Amino acid sequence: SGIFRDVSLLHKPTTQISDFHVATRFNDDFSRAVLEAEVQMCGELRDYLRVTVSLWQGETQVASGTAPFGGEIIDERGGYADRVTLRLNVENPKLWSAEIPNLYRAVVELHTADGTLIEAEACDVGFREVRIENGLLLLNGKPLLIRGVNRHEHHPLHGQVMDEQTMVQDILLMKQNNFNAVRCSHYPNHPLWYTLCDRYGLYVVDEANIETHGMVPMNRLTDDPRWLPAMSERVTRMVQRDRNHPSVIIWSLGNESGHGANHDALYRWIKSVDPSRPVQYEGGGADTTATDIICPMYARVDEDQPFPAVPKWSIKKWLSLPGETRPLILCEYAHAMGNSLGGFAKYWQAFRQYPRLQGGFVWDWVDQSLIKYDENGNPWSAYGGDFGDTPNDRQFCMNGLVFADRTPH
Amino acid sequence: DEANIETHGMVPMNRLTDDPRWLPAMSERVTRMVQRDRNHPSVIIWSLGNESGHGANHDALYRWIKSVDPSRPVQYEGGGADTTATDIICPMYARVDEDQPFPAVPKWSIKKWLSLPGETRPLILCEYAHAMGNSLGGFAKYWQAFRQYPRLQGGFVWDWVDQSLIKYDENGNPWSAYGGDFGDTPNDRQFCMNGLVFADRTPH
Ligand SMILES: CC(C)S[C@@H]1O[C@H](CO)[C@H](O)[C@H](O)[C@H]1O
Ligand SMILES: [Mg+2]
Ligand SMILES: [Mg+2]
Ligand code: NA
Ligand code: NA
Ligand code: NA
Ligand code: NA
Repeated sequence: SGIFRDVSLLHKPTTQISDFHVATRFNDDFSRAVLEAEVQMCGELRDYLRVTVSLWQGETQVASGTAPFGGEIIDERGGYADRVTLRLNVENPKLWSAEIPNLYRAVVELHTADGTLIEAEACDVGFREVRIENGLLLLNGKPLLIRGVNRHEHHPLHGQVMDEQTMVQDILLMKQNNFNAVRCSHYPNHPLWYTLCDRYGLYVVDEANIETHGMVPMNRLTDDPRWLPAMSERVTRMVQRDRNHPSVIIWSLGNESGHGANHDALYRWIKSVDPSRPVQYEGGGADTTATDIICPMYARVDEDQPFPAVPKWSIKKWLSLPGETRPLILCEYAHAMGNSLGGFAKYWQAFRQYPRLQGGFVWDWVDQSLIKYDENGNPWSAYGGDFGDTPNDRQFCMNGLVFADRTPH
Repeated sequence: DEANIETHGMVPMNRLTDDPRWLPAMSERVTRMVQRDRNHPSVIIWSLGNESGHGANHDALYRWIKSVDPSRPVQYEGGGADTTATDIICPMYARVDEDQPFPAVPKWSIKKWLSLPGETRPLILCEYAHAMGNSLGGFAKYWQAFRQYPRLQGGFVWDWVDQSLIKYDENGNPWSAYGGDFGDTPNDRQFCMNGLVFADRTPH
């Protein structure tokens, strides 16, 4: 517990940009795109205000649009006089992918017609389309093969405080070891992570901070309307913060919280508000009405584990169950606890052979060991129970592909 | 129940079946079969024939039957085993786990076939486990898959009985003959004996 992420002060004008959404849509072959940016203001509207959204490629401005406030009519009472949407045509855009993380810069200016800037906001933009078609998760029209890993925010000295150096070290090691994607197990990450993933190129699953594993049954709270409010904020506020990052390609409703009606409602809320990314959720059997992707944890390649209610079918079999058509990407597989990863090649061989088996995210990146000191000042790696915590789950906290200090296993 | 239409030796295989001029002749082979056998409960599926590629004639005929007799699915393996003229994915000799990616007409592993993008039909091999001579190795691998996968609904082994013919020696003793033993040529030798049982019905 504690104040574990940054604290800042931000001084905005009273008439200000209060939110902005960037979307990119394409033609059939990706040779043309439209960048659409909805901008919202707070403060007093005045006829002289304008918003200009400019797109840059390096030091070169490639597109721009300017307009006064006042959105399209939306219903019988009119439109949002406090919003405006700018539409920029972009020819032959440089596409973003984990392989070639091409980025442009969008600058959003709140200014006056006669040229005075009130304030500006901005973001890096990656032109990419993510869609599921014919049962395949496609990026810029090509099917992905997710070489992913689950990554918790963990430091052996600092606990859950993340720093730039460490984040960078992790991405470099992931890329160095042929990973192309990461799942934010199991909560929104420090803001800087998204920026680094956008720039260095990794596909990200952004996941809401909701996990109720210890309830009995697991969906006790998630099926209760009384908890929909609290849950809703965990999902909505995550979307509101992270929706403009290109690295984020899939939203996740949380983890190990069974399957409750609250999941369904929240799944639908995201689909409505941001049609640009698939929504996944593993709870309740990995193939519920709240997920666009079959996303089991620890389902085996050839072997079925037919548990009641929530079976873990062999992944090859799952794909073809009567009426199923979704892509399958394991949210967690290959439990890297101690001397492990046995059978990893089995997964890969399957992923390569079956189009709809589009990979998975190993569990997990780094061991959650903590440093303790022996009377003599020499440090050693500690696990559950080592701080007098009890009950505890002993070494279950170390499941990484690398030791806490980033040395590889 | 299958129409007496097979044009395997044509080049390409659908040369005649894609030719409207052969539509009439093909049409009688399918329609007269349905008119004759449609009241038998044992018939559960109609087949448009065998190894005649995939031609427009097949499409027309597949529709004809669907129209006249909705009570039974229609299958046809030609042209890739999963064309628009078949309600059932019905490959011949597709393997359990191993793909055989022939151009145009691949034979995918049956487990993989079920789940190709957009695929949703059941899969029943029209022919599998070629029992020629000392054979049937790997039979159990099919069965294990059939039982594990709902949509893998089995198959028809190739085939029941050896097509050997009896000939008599100089001494008048009989003996089992195959391709080429009648002076026939060219011929395909022993390929005519692929059965689980001998021509006299003794089991292999
Ligand atoms: C030998 C292959 C090119 S054709 C193969 O020959 C078999 C021989 O018994 C059967 O006739 C099969 O139906 C046919 O596909
Ligand atoms: Mg314990
Ligand atoms: Mg010969
Ligand atoms: Na695949
Ligand atoms: Na763990
Ligand atoms: Na089956
Ligand atoms: Na034969």
